[PDB]
Amino acid sequence: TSILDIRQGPKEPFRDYVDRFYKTLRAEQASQEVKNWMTETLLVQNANPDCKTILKALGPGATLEEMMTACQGV
Amino acid sequence: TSILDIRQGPKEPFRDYVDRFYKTLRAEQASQEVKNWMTETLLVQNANPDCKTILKALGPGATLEEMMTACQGV
Amino acid sequence: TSILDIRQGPKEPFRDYVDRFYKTLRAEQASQEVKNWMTETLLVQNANPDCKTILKALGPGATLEEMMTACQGV
Amino acid sequence: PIVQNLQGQMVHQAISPRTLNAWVKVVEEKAFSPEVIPMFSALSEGATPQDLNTMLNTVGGHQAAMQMLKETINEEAAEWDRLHPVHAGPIAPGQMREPRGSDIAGTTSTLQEQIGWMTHNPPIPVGEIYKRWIILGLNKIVRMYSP
Amino acid sequence: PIVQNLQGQMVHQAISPRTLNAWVKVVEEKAFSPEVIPMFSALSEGATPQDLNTMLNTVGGHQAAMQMLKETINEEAAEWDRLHPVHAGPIAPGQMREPRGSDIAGTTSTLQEQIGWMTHNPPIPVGEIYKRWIILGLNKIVRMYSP
Amino acid sequence: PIVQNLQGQMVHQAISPRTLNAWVKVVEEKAFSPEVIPMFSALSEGATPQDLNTMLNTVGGHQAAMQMLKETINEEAAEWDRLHPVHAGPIAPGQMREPRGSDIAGTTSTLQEQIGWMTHNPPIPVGEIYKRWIILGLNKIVRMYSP
Repeated sequence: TSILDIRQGPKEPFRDYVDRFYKTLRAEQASQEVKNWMTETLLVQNANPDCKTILKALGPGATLEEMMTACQGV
Repeated sequence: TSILDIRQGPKEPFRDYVDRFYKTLRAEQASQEVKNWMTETLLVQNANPDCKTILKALGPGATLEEMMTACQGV
Repeated sequence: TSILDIRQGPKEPFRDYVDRFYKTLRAEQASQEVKNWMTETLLVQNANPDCKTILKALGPGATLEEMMTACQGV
Repeated sequence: PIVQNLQGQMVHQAISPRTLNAWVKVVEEKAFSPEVIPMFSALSEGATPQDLNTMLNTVGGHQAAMQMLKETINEEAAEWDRLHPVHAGPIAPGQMREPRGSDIAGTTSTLQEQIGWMTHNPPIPVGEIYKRWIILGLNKIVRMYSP
Repeated sequence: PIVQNLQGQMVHQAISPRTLNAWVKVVEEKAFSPEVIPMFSALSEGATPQDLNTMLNTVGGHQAAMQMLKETINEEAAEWDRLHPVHAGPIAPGQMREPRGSDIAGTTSTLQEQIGWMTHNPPIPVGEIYKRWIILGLNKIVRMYSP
Repeated sequence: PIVQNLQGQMVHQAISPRTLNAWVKVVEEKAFSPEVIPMFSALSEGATPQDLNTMLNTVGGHQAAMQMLKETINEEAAEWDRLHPVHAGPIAPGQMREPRGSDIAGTTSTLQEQIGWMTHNPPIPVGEIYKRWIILGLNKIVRMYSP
């Protein structure tokens, strides 16, 4: 399965999705800079509308514990 | 079972067939040159029409990762 | 069970019978020459008519891989 | 493998059965998963080419992958021979011969020869060259066997 | 087997029960499968003829194959005797006797004799000669037992 | 058992629990099957009479066979005493006593006595004499317990 095919379900907790992401990211062998680009970009983009909304409110500069606690009720 | 009796099913993934081939090839003890001849020849010949068609389009010079990714949807 | 009581069924593969024979032969403690005599003699004698027929066509001088491949379809 | 003895020299010692079986069990359980590569790397510590063919030859199953790896090992070996040409003139009596791709793959070399190269001064890391080919070929497999 | 001791000499040590049992378990699980041959080869490292008959005699089941192997071992042994004739005149007091097919098969030789031949200088590899016969006979079996 | 120590002497060491348990497990699984005899033979390498009674006494089940064996061991022992008469006159201060059937069976001898006989020069193989009686009695059992 390709990294672009990794997406969050409509009922799937973000948490279970983030695990899937760094597992597939774990099978990507690209430069770190590209993998940083993938992190800030693709993760949020394939996140579900309800959490996506939430993550837009965190702004930039956000870290994984704060994202992970931010989308917990969703 | 003989190597000539190894053939791909009409619904069987190529992949499962290629595994069967190098297992039976693993029980053949012939010179390497003969076993090379068997590789390029018999594998494609007993491959199913849908994949067979696919493999004809790869042309010669093809390697196993490219054959294996080529017949994946079939 | 005695070695004379070892016989091939009417539907039993020879192979399964030959296994039984060298297991029981494995519990006989007689001189090697006697055990050679038992091998060429008793094995064929208690073999079923269909395979027995087959084994008669191999003639003498025959070895176990050739007997075992000879009575395979029977 | 080639290990250091108490006396302070490098000597060959055989690999252990529950090490062997641990290699088997990893492959049984985690197949093509990435954790196989660090795992391999740890269990290949101080290992010979000969021991590395032993580990590859003792696999059961996944024969399409095993063939892809073989063919990668030979390609990487062909590439070793290409990049490193044979050296000028006859081999010196005082010296031992330079390896080829097939000596690195363990095929054309004997154990005592594999111990000569590694234990000698300077030492040559023919394990680590095969190890990269194995890891490289492991990447090929992992990338393919991703679904 | 005959192993090297800490002191730096080759001495005999017995084979281990969980080694024995690992040999048993391989045969139980993988029967005639090809992985049995590298497996055998690893577990036969430094092994005597005597230990090799022990391993063959401790099999249960697959008696048709066990008989085919025996008969291959004797054929290969008959062939050893044919190819290598006995040597000229009486045996020297200063020397030890050349092996026959049956000494290689372990049958006519004693352990101390098997240790004499292997530990002595030059050493003779009577294990490796039996090993090829076993591997050859293993090919015969594998080829037959293919379906 | 009596094993060789690093220093280069023969000393007694105890047999291991997973060796003991492996003896138990063989008997559990393969009962009277012939593979039991090579198996026994390997696990009895360097063993004392005392250790051999330990192995026989630790059996559970198959008590008809265990009694038949006992009675074979005593018959073979009675036969030892018959064939080898006691020697002329009193025992020398400088020497140690010749064994009887019951010393071979371990019954009338102590461990230190069993170590005296085996470690002394010439050594006497009281293990191997009991071993044949065990193997002989094993044949009796195997032949009977064939169906």
